Amino acid sequence: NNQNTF
Amino acid sequence: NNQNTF
Amino acid sequence: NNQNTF
Amino acid sequence: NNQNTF
Amino acid sequence: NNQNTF
Amino acid sequence: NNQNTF
Repeated sequence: NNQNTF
Repeated sequence: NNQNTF
Repeated sequence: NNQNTF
Repeated sequence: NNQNTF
Repeated sequence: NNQNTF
Repeated sequence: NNQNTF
């Protein structure tokens, strides 16, 4: 489970 | 920006 | 920016 | 910026 | 479980 | 469980 937000 | 994972 | 993971 | 992980 | 936010 | 925020 990997989450990125700019 | 909203992210959910189970 | 909100991130949740179980 | 809010991050939660179980 | 990996979370990044800018 | 790894969390980074700028």
